[PDB]
Amino acid sequence: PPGPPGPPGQRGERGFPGPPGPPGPPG
Amino acid sequence: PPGPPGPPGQRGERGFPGPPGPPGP
Amino acid sequence: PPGPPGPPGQRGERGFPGPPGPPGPPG
Repeated sequence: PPGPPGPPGQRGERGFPGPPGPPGPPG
Repeated sequence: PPGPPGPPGQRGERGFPGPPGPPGP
Repeated sequence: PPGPPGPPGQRGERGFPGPPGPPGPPG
């Protein structure tokens, strides 16, 4: 018979960091 | 015969927050 | 006997990009 199904793939790499935050409050 | 390929891996974890924004005008 | 185990799954896709950072410092 056909062999067992292969093991599940590894979890992908972590996503990239997000964009810079909103500009600070005007003094 | 060999088994079929395993399922694709889960999507990676979401990235970390970005850096603090630029200083006030 | 049953065949050899299947190939491993492909590694997952990269995660989604992160959220925006905190708001900037004041003036």
